Amino acid sequence: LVDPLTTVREQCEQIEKCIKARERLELCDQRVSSRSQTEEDCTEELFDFLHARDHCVAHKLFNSL
Amino acid sequence: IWGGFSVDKATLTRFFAFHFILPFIITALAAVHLLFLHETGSNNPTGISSDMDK
Amino acid sequence: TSDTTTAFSSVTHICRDVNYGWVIRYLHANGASMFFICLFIHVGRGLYYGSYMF
Amino acid sequence: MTNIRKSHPLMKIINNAFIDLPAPSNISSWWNFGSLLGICLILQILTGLFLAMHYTSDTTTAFSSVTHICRDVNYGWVIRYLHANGASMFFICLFIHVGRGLYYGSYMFLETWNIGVVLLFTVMATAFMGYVLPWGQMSFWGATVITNLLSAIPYIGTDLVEWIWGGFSVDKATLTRFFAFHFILPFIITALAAVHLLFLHETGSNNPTGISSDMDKIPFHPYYTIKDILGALFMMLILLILVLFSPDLLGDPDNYTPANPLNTPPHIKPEWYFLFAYAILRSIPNKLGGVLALVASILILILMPMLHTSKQRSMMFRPLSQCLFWMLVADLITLTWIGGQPVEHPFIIIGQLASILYFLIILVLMPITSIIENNLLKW
Amino acid sequence: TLTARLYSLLFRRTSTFALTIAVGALFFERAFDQGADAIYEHINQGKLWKHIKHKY
Amino acid sequence: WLEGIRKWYYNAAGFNKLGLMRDDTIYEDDDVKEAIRRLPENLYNDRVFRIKRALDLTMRQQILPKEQWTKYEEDKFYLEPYLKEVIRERKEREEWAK
Amino acid sequence: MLSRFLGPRYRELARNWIPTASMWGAVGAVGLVWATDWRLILDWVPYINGKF
Amino acid sequence: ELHAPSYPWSHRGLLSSLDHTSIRRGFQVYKQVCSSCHSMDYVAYRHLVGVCYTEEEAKALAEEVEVQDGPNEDGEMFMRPGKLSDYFPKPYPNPEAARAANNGALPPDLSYIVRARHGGEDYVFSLLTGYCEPPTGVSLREGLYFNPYFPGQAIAMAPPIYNEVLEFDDGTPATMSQVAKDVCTFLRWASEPEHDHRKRMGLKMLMMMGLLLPLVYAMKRHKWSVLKSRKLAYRPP
Amino acid sequence: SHTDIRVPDFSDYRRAEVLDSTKSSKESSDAR
Amino acid sequence: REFGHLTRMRHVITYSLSPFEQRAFPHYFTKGIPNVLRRTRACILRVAPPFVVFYLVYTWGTQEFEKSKRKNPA
Ligand code: HEM
Ligand code: HEM
Ligand code: HEM
Repeated sequence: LVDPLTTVREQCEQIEKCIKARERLELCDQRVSSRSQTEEDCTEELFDFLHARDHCVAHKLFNSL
Repeated sequence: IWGGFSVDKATLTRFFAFHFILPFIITALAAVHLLFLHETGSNNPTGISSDMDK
Repeated sequence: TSDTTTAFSSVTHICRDVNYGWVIRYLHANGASMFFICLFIHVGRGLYYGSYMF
Repeated sequence: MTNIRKSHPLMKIINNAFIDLPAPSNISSWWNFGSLLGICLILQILTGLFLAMHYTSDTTTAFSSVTHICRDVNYGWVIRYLHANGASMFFICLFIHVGRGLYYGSYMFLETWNIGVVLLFTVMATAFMGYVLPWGQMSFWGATVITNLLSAIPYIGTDLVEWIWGGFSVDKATLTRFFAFHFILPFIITALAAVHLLFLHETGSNNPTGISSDMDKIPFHPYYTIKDILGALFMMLILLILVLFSPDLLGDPDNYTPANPLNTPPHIKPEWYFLFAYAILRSIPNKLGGVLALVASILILILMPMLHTSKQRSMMFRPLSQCLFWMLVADLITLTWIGGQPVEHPFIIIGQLASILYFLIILVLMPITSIIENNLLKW
Repeated sequence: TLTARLYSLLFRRTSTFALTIAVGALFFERAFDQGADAIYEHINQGKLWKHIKHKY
Repeated sequence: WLEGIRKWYYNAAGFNKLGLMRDDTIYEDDDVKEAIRRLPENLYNDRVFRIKRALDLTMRQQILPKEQWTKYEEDKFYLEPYLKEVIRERKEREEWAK
Repeated sequence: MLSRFLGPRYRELARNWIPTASMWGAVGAVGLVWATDWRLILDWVPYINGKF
Repeated sequence: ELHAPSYPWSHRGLLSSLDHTSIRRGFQVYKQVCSSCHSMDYVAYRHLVGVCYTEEEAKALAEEVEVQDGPNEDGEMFMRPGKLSDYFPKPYPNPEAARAANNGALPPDLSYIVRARHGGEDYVFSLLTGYCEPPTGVSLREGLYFNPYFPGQAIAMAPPIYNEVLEFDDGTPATMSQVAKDVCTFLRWASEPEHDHRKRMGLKMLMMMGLLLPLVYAMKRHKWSVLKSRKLAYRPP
Repeated sequence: SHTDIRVPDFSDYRRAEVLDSTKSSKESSDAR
Repeated sequence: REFGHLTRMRHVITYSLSPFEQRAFPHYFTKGIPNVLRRTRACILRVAPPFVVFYLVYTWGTQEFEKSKRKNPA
């Protein structure tokens, strides 16, 4: 049993807002992983990645339910 | 009035609320009572008009 | 508190715990009693001296 | 034989009040709010009575009793939300009425103006006190903050907060005393409103022009009853729109939560009609000075009759004063918005600057503008 | 002119005027309740416990 | 020079539209009502008619037509001498009181 | 107002009414101390400090 | 913080109402998912009847649970089958027991949860579908879980619902998103039972306001027709 | 003189029924 | 203060009409709309700018608060 949400989320992944958000998230990922002890936590650009993705999803998903 | 049932939770609350509101109505009605009393004056014990001894 | 489960306990707390609460409680009760005494005397006066002609 | 309308004492008073009372013909809608307030008073009081018929003031039952009213009581949710949005609409009408009084020089009726200030004080106290009654998280926590503000008063002040709280902090005693005072106060408001109407009826209302309208006066009953009916209907339109479509619009959702004194809410804020003076309180750093500024922000209305210096009572013919008045209105909106927001950058500086500009406009810009106004008109 | 005869027969007297209001209130409440309710379940067809109770 | 600003303000004031002279717009304090009582019959009658017409206009919210507006140069300060006399008498009485 | 109260006879009235108003102020202060039972003041006065 | 999106709920329309079949399914979710840890004491099985269940179904549902109440002749608290009078069962006897059971955290009362959080259903739904993996640089204490929507970015609740977490009585798939939607709309119904009525409350009034306003105003203008047409003339000697 | 005044024309406001100077208003009074 | 001795007025002639003989809405849109535009033009210049500056300061405060919440590259 696959979910409507996962496929809607995957289709919402490939829009340009989420593309730039994913690039910024990956940059922070490599930055924080490389540095041993830094309080810089990739929460905020993760939040923008969400804010793009969940809005894109909420515009479409309820029709699939 | 009695809330159905018996004298129970609702009855106590509504009785308290009415008990609180009513005396202000009594105050207003007492003001009206004096207002109606004043233009007639007052009845002295003899019952005669006392306009010559006010 | 007007709740049925705690109205009587609230009254006992008024008479037992609040500073000079018993004074207020019994003043209230006997003031109602005196209010009715004075009301009956007032109606007796009005009926007697013919004030009911107002 | 004589008219029962103007010979029977009660009917004579009613006739001279709002049947045959002369009124200016050019009275705009801005005066209708007055009657609206009275309506918004009665529509409140009656509803309150019904709420008081299913409310058990106690820290173990207040929230449960309010919930029982909302769900179980036949048409109880409508009464509850009617009450809340009616208080909000009452404050809307009060603010609009104060704005009208400022704009058209209605404060030249000094006695009516002072009685109105007293009524406004009593209404703020009643609403602040009433918001405690549901005993939500916001209710209790805001009450703690507002009452603790009185600790800043020198000497006696600390003892006062112990006196008002009925103990060491806001607890059941505070809740029940707030309930009792919330019951009694609106009738004091009614008596004060009767006195306010008496003072106004002695001299008569003021037309938007500001010139005396004694030459052109119309009877109150044939005209200014149905107009007030239309105004009250429009007010009901807005109020039932709020109640029936967005009930918890202005109210904070955090109220719909049992008052737990072990958890401070994310942001402690009063009502939208309280956020402006609370933001003024926030602006001043000193605690005692904060309370002084808070009380002065409303008490300054009494100074308005003295600060008037322009030879024209109203503002229809004083465009500079009109711009200043609208700047003041925008400043009050800014105060409300800032009070909503937390005390962070840049809200601190914006709130401070708008707080200064409030008093600066009321005390300085308006009188100096009035002097320039008189000078610009050969007089 | 229907309004002329309507006024002359049932509006001139205040007593018959009040009878008109009182009687017409019955049927206005009737018709308005029915029309508004019908509109309401027309907008919300199938989502109320009136169009699905037959299923349960 | 300043008279241009004065004329602009007179245009932007509003009571010129309503067919009101300047002295029709002044707040009626004790000095002012005493001065109004002191007015001659003709001036008082014109004043009351003007005020009544203005109140009618603002009741209907119809400004009076363009051509017969009170011009700046046609504005006469009829009340000013009486108000000055009233103020002078009041000031003299207050000086005597002091 | 400001100037209209600034006269010789007005300061004469002020001088005449200074005693009565000033000791009305003392009346009010004593009444306040009495009503509140102000221990800061009442301690010093004799025969009343015994109540504490 | 990251707030909730604006999901197009079936009841979000100005004069729309909740789907009662989804109310019933969400209530099943509440029974068989979170009724073991969360309490909804402010609602009772009586509220269920007429909006999501019939009288017989409500009676069977009530007797399926056991509630301990009443002192017997010996005074002991005896357990009896639940009835329509009883409110929803409370999974934990006292709140401190609940906190000590889970992690010290208290599962909030689900009765008013939707009306208490800024965002409404769109918040709670976003939370339930928002269970994510902690980002780089954020540590996780063993026992907590990461949810972007929760203030504090760390929730003390394990992922409640997922695929095939339940079996709906009707037969609709029990996938995680559908379960979240149904439970969220059920919680909206529980928080604001009058919702549907309120909408039916509004519509009539709106039509009523389309009828009283143009009339009364007209009447007012009618009564003003004398003044608005009044004409004056000055005739000095 | 008093005879030199006349009621200004209200034709901009009169209802359509009572608008002509040659119909008695009693006929349309009932309708209005 | 009641009808009968309010003030003194002379040589004023006033006319009106019955509410049952004239239209209740005499060209409600023919001159109503031009009147609305006239009053709007009269009051717009003195009403709007105080509200527009509030709009700008509200937007600036909100955006600056959001920016402040963002991290500042450290
Ligand atoms: C709420 C309680 C009442 C209050 C506060 C009240 C108040 C007063 C007062 C102050 C007076 C003037 C003093 C006097 O003449 O006695 C008075 C007179 C009067 N009251 Fe009352 N009254 C009350 C109840 C009643 C009752 C129950 C009646 C009888 C039905 C009544 C009938 C009268 C009459 C007839 C007078 C005139 C007495 C006279 O002048 O001889 N009142 N009232
Ligand atoms: C001056 C008019 C009044 C105002 C402004 C006012 C204000 C308020 C407010 C703001 C609340 C809180 C609403 C909420 O829960 O969100 C409230 C609650 C309450 N008021 Fe009043 N009130 C007024 C008159 C009255 C009167 C006259 C009574 C008594 C008859 C009353 C009884 C109550 C009760 C019992 C509550 C608790 C129920 C509730 O909170 O919903 N009110 N009031
Ligand atoms: C309890 C709420 C209030 C009620 C019921 C009330 C009642 C009224 C009413 C019915 C009027 C006549 C209509 C009008 O001019 O608007 C009026 C006039 C007035 N009120 Fe109030 N009022 C209240 C609050 C206030 C406040 C807060 C003030 C300001 C401090 C105030 C000052 C005035 C003034 C100055 C007038 C005269 C306005 C004029 O003549 O143009 N009132 N009041």
